[PDB]
This record gives sequence, structure tokens and C-alpha cells, in this order.
Amino acid sequence: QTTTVYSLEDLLPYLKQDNVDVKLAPGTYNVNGFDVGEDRLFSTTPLFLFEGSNSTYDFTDVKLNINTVVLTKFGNNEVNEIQILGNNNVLKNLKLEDIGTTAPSNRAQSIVIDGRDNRIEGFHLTIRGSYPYGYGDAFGKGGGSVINHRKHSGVLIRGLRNHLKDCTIISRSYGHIVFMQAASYPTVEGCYIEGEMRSTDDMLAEEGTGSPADKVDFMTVWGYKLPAGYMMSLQEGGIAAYNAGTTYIDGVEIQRATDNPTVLNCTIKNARTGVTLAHANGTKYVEGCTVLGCENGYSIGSGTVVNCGADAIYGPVFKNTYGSDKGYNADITILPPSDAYYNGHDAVAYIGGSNHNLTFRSEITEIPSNLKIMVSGDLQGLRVLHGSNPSQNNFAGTNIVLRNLTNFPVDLHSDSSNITVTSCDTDNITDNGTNNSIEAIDC
Repeated sequence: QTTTVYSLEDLLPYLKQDNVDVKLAPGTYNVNGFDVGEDRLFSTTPLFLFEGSNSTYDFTDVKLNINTVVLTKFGNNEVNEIQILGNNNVLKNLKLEDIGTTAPSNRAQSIVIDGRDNRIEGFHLTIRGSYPYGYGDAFGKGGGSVINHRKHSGVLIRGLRNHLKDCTIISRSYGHIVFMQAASYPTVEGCYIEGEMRSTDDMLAEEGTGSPADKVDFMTVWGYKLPAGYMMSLQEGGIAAYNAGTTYIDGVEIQRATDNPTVLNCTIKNARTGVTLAHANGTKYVEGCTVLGCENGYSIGSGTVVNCGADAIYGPVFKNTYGSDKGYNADITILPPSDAYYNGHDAVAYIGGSNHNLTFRSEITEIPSNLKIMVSGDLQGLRVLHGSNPSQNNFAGTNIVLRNLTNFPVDLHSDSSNITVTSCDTDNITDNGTNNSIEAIDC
């Protein structure tokens, strides 16, 4: 029943059909600029548009090389390499690599998952080609940028009950690695997700070169000159959910927030955030995850983070996003450093909002003097200085259980109230709050 094809040309008609079982034969397939045009292999974008439903596509031992010049061959329009519009499809085992670093004319996504009940499993994706590449989001990630951007993100999960499973996603592009827009019940499971980092000090060393950042005197979109002493991802979110998107399911165009996301047994390295789901609605659940060398570890707003780890070399392992955060329950291990420390945020965690139950565990004995668990206060976060992003900083925390099974110090700010703290040591706890309880635990 499986049909095997031996070229991209013979693959494309099956994408339009329902209930097919198709295999693209092992080999290397190249997509170049000359493959785009009216009489060419790819006359439209998305390049591979999966419109059928109830189909299975096997890409075992397939290497698909897409030249990044293709991101410029469709005018000033978004280019998606793969988009799934149908339902109940399974795509497996493709190795997809962007060749070169040519930026999109507008913007690009490697994979977009619409429809419902689709699964992409076992893919190996390498994302390349974006502008500007080397500043993270310092000079703009949305409208009103200081340096105008041509972003290129990895996997965009939308639709309903769509599933990214056992994939490796490597990004060397300015964009999210895995993100969700208008996705209901998305699941990310068993994935390895990886960006790369650059220090703000290395960016500031562009002074006098005539670089794009040098020409704006390093004035960030946050309203201040780029501060020294931070490590930034060149990517955006590793696994990030946003509240405003459009998706299509069964011909219906839907504009909604992401809801009910689940993230299981993923490892996320060198992204702006490990897992951020604060903007998603419904039930948020994160379990078994490992976050290494990200600017922020876990920020889900409300829900459960359990049996998860993060190191603190570049930023806090935990952050409450807003003072509106309620019901965030977490059990997070602060992992040994994956690399040298370079944490300009002066915090291992920033806690606020209300009715949280937070446990931190760690075997670390070598504690950098600037790292502390903060409950309320003025976070020295890269994007929240000098009143920038004001709702994400300087807010109160009330009625929170904090179980500090670590050697990290704790600072309870004046805006903290009714914090129930238990800690291995109470001598390194500063309490300036109201009606807080501090009790010692024996290891």
C-alpha cells in the first residue's frame, strides 16, 4: 500500500490527496533558486503544502537541502518550506537543512502546522537565513524596530491537537525555534532544540565599525543603550506560546490565543527562553524538561512545571511573567552550569503574583555572589531595566509557598507578603516583606 517516489517532482501531487501512504526514497534532494518559477518545480509558496488528510509520509534517510535564496524568490511575501493544512497526517524522519544564510525578502518559517491531529516526528531541522543575525531582539522583534528585520523561525505549531515528537531543531537564524500561535492542545514531546549565544559585550565591541548597531549608537528597542554584561541568544523562544495568531482548520479561519499546551521531555539549549507559555490559556503542563544556557528557564504563568531542570549561567531558571500570575506550581532543579557563568540578571529566580507553590532543588555548592532567589523587587533583567516592559518587573508577591532546597540566598522584597519559606539555611535570607514566615529545613 505504500507508494515510493524517487523525485520531488513525483512527490508533489500526493500532497493534494487524502488517505495516501507515500515514501520518498533515501537520497539527497536539492532545492535551488532555479527550481522556483511558473514552469519550475515550485511555482508557489509554501513549497510543500500538505492539503490532504489521513496521509502518512516517510522521509527516512532523505536529506532535503533548501538553498536560502529560495526565501527571496516569491516577492515581498512570507515563505514557508512546509505547511500542513489537512488533518490526521503523519510526517516522519526528514532531515531538512537550509543552505547558506540568505535572508528572506519578508520573513520565513520552516514548518507551519495547521489543521488538526497532525504529527511530525523524527525530523532533523537546521534553520538558516535571517536579518539582522547577531543581535537577538535588541533592535526589534515586532513593529517599530530600531533595525528592521527579516525573521526566519523554525516550527510554528497552530491548529488543534498538533504534535511535534522526537525532533531535533537546530537554529542559526533570528526567529523562534519552536513556537505556538492559535494552537489548541499542542504537544511538544522529546525534542532537542538548540540555538547559539553572543554576549552584549561582543556586540558593544562593534563601536566604530559602522555596523547596523553602531549606526544607532546601540540604542535598543527597550529604550536604553545596550547594557554590557549579558549573554543573549541569537534566536527567540525555544518553546514559546503567543496569545495572538490565526489558524485554519477544515476551512475555518480562526483567530485565537494558544490554549492547553503540553511540553514533555524536551531539552532546550541557548535560546531566549526555554519554555514560556504565560500567554497561553487553559491548562499548561511541562514535565521532564532540561533547559541549558537560556536567558530564561521556565515562565508558564500558571499551571505545572514538574521534574524539570535548568542551569543559571545566563539568566534565571524561573520567572513569574506578571503580577497577575496565579497558581504557578513548580518543582525545578537548578542544574550544574553547562558552561561558564555570564548572568547579568543578578537572579536565579524572580517570583511574584499570588498563590504559587514553588520548590527549587540543587546540589550546587559554588554560588556566584550575584545570584539569588528574588520574591518581588527590581529585577536587573536585560529587557526590564529603566521601566522597560513595566508589567514584567517590580510587582508584588502574595500567598506563595517557597521551598528552597538549595544553597541559593533568598531576598524577600518589601512588596512581598505572606510568603511561606522553608530553606536549607535561613542565615542567607533577607526579609523586608510583610508577614512572611522563614523556617529552616535540615538538608
